[PDB]
Amino acid sequence: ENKDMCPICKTDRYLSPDVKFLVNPECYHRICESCVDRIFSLGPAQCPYKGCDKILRKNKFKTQIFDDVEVEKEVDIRKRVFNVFNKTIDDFNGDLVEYNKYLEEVEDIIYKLDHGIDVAKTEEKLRTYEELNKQLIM
Amino acid sequence: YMCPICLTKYTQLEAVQLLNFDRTEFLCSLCDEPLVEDDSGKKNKEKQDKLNRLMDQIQPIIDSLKKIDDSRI
Amino acid sequence: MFFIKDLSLNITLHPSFFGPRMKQYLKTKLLEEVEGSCTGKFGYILCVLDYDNIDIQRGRILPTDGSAEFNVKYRAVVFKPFKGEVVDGTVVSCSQHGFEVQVGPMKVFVTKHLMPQDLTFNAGSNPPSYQSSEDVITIKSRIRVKIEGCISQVSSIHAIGSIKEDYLGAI
Amino acid sequence: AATLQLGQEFQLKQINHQGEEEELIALNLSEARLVIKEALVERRRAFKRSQKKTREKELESIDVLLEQTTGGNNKDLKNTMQYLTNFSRFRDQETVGAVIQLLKSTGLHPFEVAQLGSLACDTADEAKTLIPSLNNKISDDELERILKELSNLETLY
Amino acid sequence: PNLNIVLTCPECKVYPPKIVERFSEGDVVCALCGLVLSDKLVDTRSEWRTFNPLLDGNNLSTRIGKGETTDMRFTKELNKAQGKNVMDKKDNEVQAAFAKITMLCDAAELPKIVKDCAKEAYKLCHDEKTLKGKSMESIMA
Ligand SMILES: [Zn+2]
Ligand SMILES: [Zn+2]
Ligand SMILES: [Zn+2]
Ligand SMILES: [Zn+2]
Repeated sequence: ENKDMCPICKTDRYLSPDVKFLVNPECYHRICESCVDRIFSLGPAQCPYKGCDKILRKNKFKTQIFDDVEVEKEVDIRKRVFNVFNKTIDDFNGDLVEYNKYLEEVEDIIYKLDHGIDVAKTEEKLRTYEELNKQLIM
Repeated sequence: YMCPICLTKYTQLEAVQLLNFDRTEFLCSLCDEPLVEDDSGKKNKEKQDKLNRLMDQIQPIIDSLKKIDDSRI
Repeated sequence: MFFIKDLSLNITLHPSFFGPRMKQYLKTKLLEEVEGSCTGKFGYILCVLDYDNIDIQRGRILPTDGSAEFNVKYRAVVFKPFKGEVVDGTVVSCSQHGFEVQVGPMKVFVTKHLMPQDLTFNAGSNPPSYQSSEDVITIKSRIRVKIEGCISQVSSIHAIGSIKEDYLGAI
Repeated sequence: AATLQLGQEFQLKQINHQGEEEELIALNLSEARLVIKEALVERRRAFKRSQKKTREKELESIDVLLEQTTGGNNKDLKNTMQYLTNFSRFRDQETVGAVIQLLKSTGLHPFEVAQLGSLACDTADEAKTLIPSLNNKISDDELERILKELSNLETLY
Repeated sequence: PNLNIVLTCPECKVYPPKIVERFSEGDVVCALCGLVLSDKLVDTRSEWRTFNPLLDGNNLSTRIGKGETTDMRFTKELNKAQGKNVMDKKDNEVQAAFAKITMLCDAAELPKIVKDCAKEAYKLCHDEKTLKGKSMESIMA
């Protein structure tokens, strides 16, 4: 937060926190404009956010401004899952139990995705997304 | 570039004027003795750390200043 | 570049060449040391026109060496390079710091720090040549070349160009 | 520099050998191809006058002929030429004289149109890319109408 | 780079330079082959005939004074001031010991030679933490 907002500018709340601390949809990290720009400009290099080695991508970042990254992961994961499972049957005929259960199943992957317990079911959730994406293509 | 013998600085262009068809490397006009490259961006990195260090030093100062700037007292 | 021009020359006759066909020797000395030679003030004197109306107006004798001399006001053609203009060229020689475009009478060698980032050197090429994202800057390749530094010393020029702007590259 | 800043010996305002002014004289390497071969052909029959008391093979056959009419140390010239024929895409002299009829009926700088005559351009920004100095002096539609004229005027041999 | 010239015959190239010197008419001639090499050989002798760097080394300064077209003020300022630029040099303790032995070698009549060596050695060391003072006298002794 006020003590971790970048590899470079970790303390940025009182350093005019107007510059953008982007999460790469694959970084989930607080990267001040200096480092994140430095990175995607050269390209997908890691954001050195506190020993980090995860590739701060090229210009594919999203916006997450300090939204409790446990939520930012929980928010970024749910939308893609809710997009991968976009409308797998939820209003095909108007059912409320199955749709909500399918909904109760829908974000249960996201809750698992936001958790990633011992991951072997999150991988199973990914195969469902590929199955959901394969079903979407057809 | 430079020359490292008579220690006079050189470059791409002045010296490519001096390249010879029978040669791959730029001799020196002065000592007739081929050159070497010269510069180092290390100092820019050295300057990057100093601004990093100064901002870390100056944040509590600019915390208080802006906090003082509310009532101009 | 190619321009056409009026040039004056002050030529000197050692006296033993005061046979009346000196004029031919004037026309001789003019021709055989103007063609294909160079200046730094006008560049490469490629060729000379109007050999029949040659100004050989008047001449003077120097108080030493007794040698009569003349000012031959003559028109020829001049290769005169400048900076910043695109010009084609077919490379001839490759080295490590870039490659050598045969531009007309000149061999403009372009630098790798004048090549853009896409094109690099494959030494494994033979003839050694440059392989880019899209095309190859070979020797025999016709390249579109702009001039960046065109060093003209009196009787001696050499020039530097880069394709790093557009509608450039191998053609 | 490209910025139409050529030296004083290459201003527009230059004097003849008879002390009188003239716009600068600047050709494309295609027309400047033509004058040399004909002019050096003046020399050669004239060399053989006082002596009385597709194309590229045409090209070098002469570049031996004027070679042997010259002293020989000028292999560089027949380089200059051999450069040209590759990069000189004009033939049929009147066209080039008429090309200029078009290029001069503008009142443009000859350096440009001669450089225009030196280039196989296609379109506006291309022309303005290759020559910055033809980025704004004119309306490019003129440049454009010319270019397609020029691009099909291209005598392909 | 050494910025040198080695003198050498262009029409012999036979050997390291085996020539002779024609001072009295100013040329060097290829002793073997007979060709002059250089010319306008300047006087190298009448040069000195007109007129302490082993001690003083490299520094420069001058002895100066009052004129005929002058008043006692300019005499006085160049008396005080030409004492003001001697502290730039410890060489007051370099020069004065000279002046000391200068006085002294005189006083006991010593020749020029004794003095110069007795000057020269004074340049040699002139100091060390080992010497560390030592009275500035017993050293001069
Ligand atoms: Zn930072
Ligand atoms: Zn991150
Ligand atoms: Zn040197
Ligand atoms: Zn000799």
